[PDB]
Amino acid sequence: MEVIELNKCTSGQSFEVILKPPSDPSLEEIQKKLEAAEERRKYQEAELLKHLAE
Amino acid sequence: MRECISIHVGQAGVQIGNACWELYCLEHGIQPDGQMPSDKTIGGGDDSFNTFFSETGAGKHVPRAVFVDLEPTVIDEVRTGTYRQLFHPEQLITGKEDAANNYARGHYTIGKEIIDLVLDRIRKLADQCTGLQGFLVFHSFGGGTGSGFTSLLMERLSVDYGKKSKLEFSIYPAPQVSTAVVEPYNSILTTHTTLEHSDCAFMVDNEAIYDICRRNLDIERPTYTNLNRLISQIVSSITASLRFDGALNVDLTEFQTNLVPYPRIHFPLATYAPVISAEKAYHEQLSVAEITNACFEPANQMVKCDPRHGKYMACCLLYRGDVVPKDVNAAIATIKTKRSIQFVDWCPTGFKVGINYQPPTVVPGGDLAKVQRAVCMLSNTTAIAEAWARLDHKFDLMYAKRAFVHWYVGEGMEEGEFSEAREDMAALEKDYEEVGVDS
Amino acid sequence: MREIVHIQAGQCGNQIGAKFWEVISDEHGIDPTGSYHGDSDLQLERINVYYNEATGNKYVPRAILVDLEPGTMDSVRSGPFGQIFRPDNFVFGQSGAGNNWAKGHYTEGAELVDSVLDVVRKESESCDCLQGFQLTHSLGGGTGSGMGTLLISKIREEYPDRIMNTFSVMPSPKVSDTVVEPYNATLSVHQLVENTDETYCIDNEALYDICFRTLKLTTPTYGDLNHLVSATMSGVTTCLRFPGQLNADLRKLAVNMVPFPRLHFFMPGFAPLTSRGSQQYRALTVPELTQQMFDSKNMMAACDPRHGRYLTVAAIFRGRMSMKEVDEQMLNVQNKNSSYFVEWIPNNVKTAVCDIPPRGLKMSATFIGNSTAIQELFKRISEQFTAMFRRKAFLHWYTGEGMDEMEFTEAESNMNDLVSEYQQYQDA
Amino acid sequence: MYTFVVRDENSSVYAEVSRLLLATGQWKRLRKDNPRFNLMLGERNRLPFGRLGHEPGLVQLVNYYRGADKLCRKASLVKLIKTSPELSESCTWFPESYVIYPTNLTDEREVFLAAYNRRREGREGNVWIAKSSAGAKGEGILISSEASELLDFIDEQGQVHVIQKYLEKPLLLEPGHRKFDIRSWVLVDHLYNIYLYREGVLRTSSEPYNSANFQDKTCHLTNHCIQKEYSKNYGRYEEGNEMFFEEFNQYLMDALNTTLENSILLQIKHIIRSCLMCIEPAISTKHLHYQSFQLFGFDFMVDEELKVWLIEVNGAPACAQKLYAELCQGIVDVAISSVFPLAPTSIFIKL
Ligand SMILES: CC[C@H](/C=C(/C)[C@@H]1C[C@@H](OC)C[C@H](O)C(C)(C)[C@@]2(O)O[C@@H](C[C@@H](OC)[C@H](O)C(=O)O1)C[C@@H](OC)[C@H]2O)CO
Ligand SMILES: C/C(=C\c1csc(C)n1)[C@@H]1C[C@@H]2O[C@@H]2CCC[C@H](C)[C@H](O)[C@@H](C)C(=O)C(C)(C)[C@@H](O)CC(=O)O1
Ligand SMILES: Nc1nc2c(ncn2[C@@H]2O[C@H](COP(=O)(O)OP(=O)(O)OP(=O)(O)O)[C@@H](O)[C@H]2O)c(=O)[nH]1
Ligand SMILES: Nc1nc2c(ncn2[C@@H]2O[C@H](COP(=O)(O)OP(=O)(O)O)[C@@H](O)[C@H]2O)c(=O)[nH]1
Ligand SMILES: [Ca+2]
Ligand SMILES: [Ca+2]
Ligand SMILES: [Ca+2]
Ligand SMILES: [Mg+2]
Ligand SMILES: [Mg+2]
Repeated sequence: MEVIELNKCTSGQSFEVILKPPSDPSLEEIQKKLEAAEERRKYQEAELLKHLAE
Repeated sequence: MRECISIHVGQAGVQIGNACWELYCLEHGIQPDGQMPSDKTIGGGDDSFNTFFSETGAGKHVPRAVFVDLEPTVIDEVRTGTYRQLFHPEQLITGKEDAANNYARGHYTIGKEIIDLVLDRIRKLADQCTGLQGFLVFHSFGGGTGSGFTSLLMERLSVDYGKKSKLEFSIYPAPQVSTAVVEPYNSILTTHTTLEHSDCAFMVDNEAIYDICRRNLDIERPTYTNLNRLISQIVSSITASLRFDGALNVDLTEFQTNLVPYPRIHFPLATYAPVISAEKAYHEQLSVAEITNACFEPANQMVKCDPRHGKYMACCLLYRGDVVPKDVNAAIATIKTKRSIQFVDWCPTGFKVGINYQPPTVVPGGDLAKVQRAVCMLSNTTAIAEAWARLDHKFDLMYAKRAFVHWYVGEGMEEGEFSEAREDMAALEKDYEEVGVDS
Repeated sequence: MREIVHIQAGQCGNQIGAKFWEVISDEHGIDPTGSYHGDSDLQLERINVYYNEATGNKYVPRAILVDLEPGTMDSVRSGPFGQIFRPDNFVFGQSGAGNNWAKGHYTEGAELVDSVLDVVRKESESCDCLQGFQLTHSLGGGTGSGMGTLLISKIREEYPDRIMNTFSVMPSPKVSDTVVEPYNATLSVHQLVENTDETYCIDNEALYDICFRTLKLTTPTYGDLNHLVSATMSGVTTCLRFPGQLNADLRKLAVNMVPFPRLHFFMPGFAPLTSRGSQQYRALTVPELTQQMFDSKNMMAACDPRHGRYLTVAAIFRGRMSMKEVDEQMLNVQNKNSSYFVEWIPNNVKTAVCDIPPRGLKMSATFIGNSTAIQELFKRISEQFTAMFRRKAFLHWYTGEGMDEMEFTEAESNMNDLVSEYQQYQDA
Repeated sequence: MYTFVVRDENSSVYAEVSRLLLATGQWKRLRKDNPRFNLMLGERNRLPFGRLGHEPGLVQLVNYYRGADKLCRKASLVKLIKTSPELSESCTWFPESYVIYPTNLTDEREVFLAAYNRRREGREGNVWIAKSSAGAKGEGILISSEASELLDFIDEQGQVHVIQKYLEKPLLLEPGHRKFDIRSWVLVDHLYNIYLYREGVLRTSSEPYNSANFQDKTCHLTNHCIQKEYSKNYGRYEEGNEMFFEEFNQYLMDALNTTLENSILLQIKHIIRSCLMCIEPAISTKHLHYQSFQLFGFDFMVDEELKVWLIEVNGAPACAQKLYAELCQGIVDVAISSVFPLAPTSIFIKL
């Protein structure tokens, strides 16, 4: 039941009680992904307009 | 003093944000006006509350916060509401049409068009920081914006602010208040892309809050308002250490250090007590031992799960009000003999305790009773993986038939992202299982 | 997601469309002159979805009225609220379409279609943020069926990223004008499967059966039939017209209701429906609304939902009631009859509540189901189509307009594919 | 009308329980993945406990206690007995046992060899057994006295084994000179009441006990499946090597003067109580969002001094043929109907 690191101030306090011891992707990559998805949307719309034109 | 910027994304993030900043103002004695009489330092200072509030030369205390939503109607209310003078327009960002409960629409289609403005407005707040420690991000899992745009935002933040910590407050979907069938999809998709970018995430299951409001506040059919006032109390308990003088969880890095040993396993279970109805006339005030024992009741948890069948990696007890260390130690000693509290072998069986003497503040006319002492326990237990299991099962049911999938592919997302996100989740359940179980 | 542009085409389209505007104008407190006269700001909060604002606090329906003959639209001007529509939004020809899909789609309609698109374009440009379009028409005639689907295709070309929604009245021998209705309907359904996001299947067979069996009306008129449609259209658009959390716009509704792009044909329903007459002032209850709205005999598409399963369901309750009771009632219907809801779409029933009840009612409920049993409707049309087509009967009305038999074979093939695709998920 | 799902077809007990439920007319059976159920008759492994108790408007119950496997796994049971502040090594009714991990994939090897220096020069019988956590249905056991014959037999298989002290002096049944194990069935309900079935069974050896023939373990570790195979004297006394309590009481009064009630069942009720109350706070569904009950199969071994010892606890047991109808009906009565009523006196003993 060891109490360690007791710290007190006017606002309150804190401490630790131990019961038992032990035993990334670049901005450009993001742009690439967003643009790829946009390109796929554009292609799908292009195919639709092509179908409608027929 | 090291500043914290709060980001509120989508309807759920914005509405919860409203509730939190209202409560913050009450706790620090800040008027809706923005004036803070008790603050004798005009136009600046290095006080603990300055971590969340900046100051103008006219004595207005301005929240270090950004509200973002892809449609305007929710943020519009902030603009025309009680605390409208608190924020200035640059902090409130709105689009024209929302993500329609579609992660792909929020992340790829609409997100691409608004991401640079959002980051710029964030950069402006950061520019006024002598020592920014990081960000607190509020969002739902199930919404198109809350899921899709948030994960995009988190990626860019890791790029623009590589050193800074990022904490999440996330709303886990629940059918009793859910607005979309595809929420499990959005939940898994956003968790996958956000995972490596978040240092510590506090999941709040709407089902748990809903049941707590019915059970303990006697509310027949809880509204978002009821839910958010309870949620903000939890959030306040968690962020109090950043807004007040103290020695525990004093910076965002400490949250990770104290609660997150393994990076991927960064989802602490929050448990709060007591929750007492403001309508009850004769109420008996619970002791330290009672509110502490209640922290180990599944009914009081923000996520319904059984910690008995899991392992603890860390445990933090955050008290507010009439509490002395002697009574906490007595309570913990008794509880340890009557509860199944097993830690992993490579961790000390212990508790980090923080006490703030100021009892919880409640919104006047709210549903919550003023109490003399309250506690929020933050424990990293493998039992919270139950929530991932539930979510992953719903995902599997729909995805096996490719139900609703065309909505996402139609926005430019590839079907493979579904599988890639699901596999990452399977690895996550596996990670928890290794840590929490022995063969 | 704000403005919706409404289009009504043909006799049925304009008649049901006129009633729709009468009903919702009354609900939003708009008088036949376009002036607001209500007692609540709930009425005006989302008024811009269906109405434009003119000068003098005038509200004008964002509605376009289309026909190939002037008769019905003359009636609309003369009828109640005739003055409310923008005069320039009346677009009409003189020749008619003689109950002929080809005439509506390829010949007569083709001449009129550009002027209609001009009006649509004029309305869309004035929109802060257009959600999409709604169209009222029948599938059995010529103008609503042929020109209606032509319009849908043209609109989709100019607005590929907007939602297209229809209220489509299905023909039935029980309420029939011509023998060629199955031809016109099969041809239209083929267009609908490709070019709409949501289609409410309003079956005149079901409406008639409801008027006869349920409401005890010996001789149901179009007036009776249209009152059912008018009430249902009000209920299904409630979430769009009033502040709410669920299905608050067309896209969110579609995302919640349509798991596969082709399976977007909805089975609507309304409650209460009660015959005379110890049941008009009687207090209605939440359990009574819930049980009726889910009853097979109450569906407005002549199919038996008990023979199929629900992919998705939207339910809207209106009036002042207990939300706790609504939840409990919706839960027990699902829990006591779980087999009728596919297990591979968890939580597929969604509930919305609006405080403002429809006129003459203290409370009501509107049902919207995406059921695999809807195949029975398309299967019925297919049989009637095939009975004539196998003998090439009445085909000359169509080939005389430049169509050939191959186009008929395709439409038949496509509708039969739709039927089997609904069957696939009924056993999945 | 109540609803349930079946997620374990291979269950003979709960196939009968299920058949019973349907025949009541007040129960409807659903698809295995329909989440809208009142009762789950779940699978034997990886039961999705985390998915239970999350259906609004539905009280849910499952026929297993989560965590009850700590009594039912051979290797976990030993661990629990030794390290419990309620059992500890203050357990006088469980044979000395050690957990042995193989030397390729913590372990009590120098606890099995360190405590072995006790009967080596101690001149006491050093007979040990070797059981698997999940053996090949009924095979994978090697009994020998050679200490170095067993510490390498476990490194011959691909799992963890437990070496348990063999009772060299088992109670003998006459006429036959045989060795038997006793099976008692226990039902624990949602309220965690312990219900022992009044009717237990005896798995008898159909061949005379042999202290010499060790490699032939067919009269040792009698299981009503292997026994039928090797036995060239299959049931000269009783059908299917099953002796029942009424009869075993008679043999006890004839050849041992005492009765079944006197002491043997006494030690049995104490054993069942001790194990289940030890695990109570960890597995109880007292204030959980779902409820649990479970049928247990405790296997006992008695000796010459009429002392009861504990072999294993079976988490998914099958019942004796003649008791199925009575026991399964009892399961429905106190475990299911007690949660889900309809519209005497029972066959159990509330421990
Ligand atoms: C759940 C979706 C739904 C499917 C079914 C089966 C639903 C369920 C329930 O209604 C919601 C039934 C309901 O609770 C009752 C029992 C009170 C009742 O009304 O059932 C009908 C017969 C029933 O079909 C058999 C009905 O026609 C029907 O459609 O029922 C007889 C009637 O005699 C007085 C009465 O006994 C289709 O949308
Ligand atoms: C008043 C009605 C139901 C009701 C009110 S109180 C109660 C117990 N039931 C519904 C109203 C629904 O809007 C739909 C009206 C449908 C009108 C009918 C098709 C038809 O025009 C009319 C002649 C009727 O049949 C009744 C007047 C009997 C109508 O009230 C039937 C009905 O259920 O209306
Ligand atoms: N606790 C709480 N949950 C909310 C609130 N608002 C929405 N939710 C939940 O959030 C999920 C829906 O996400 P939203 O935030 O509303 O959607 P969004 O982020 O605005 O994204 P889109 O509207 O699709 O563009 C559902 O599970 C709701 O139950 C709220 O104010 N409080
Ligand atoms: N419910 C309803 N159906 C109608 C109405 N008018 C016509 N119909 C149906 O619509 C089909 C005829 O199409 P119609 O609209 O009259 O031809 P169009 O003017 O060329 O579009 C037939 O199946 C009729 O039963 C009406 O007012 N209400
Ligand atoms: Ca200051
Ligand atoms: Ca002409
Ligand atoms: Ca032109
Ligand atoms: Mg939104
Ligand atoms: Mg006509």
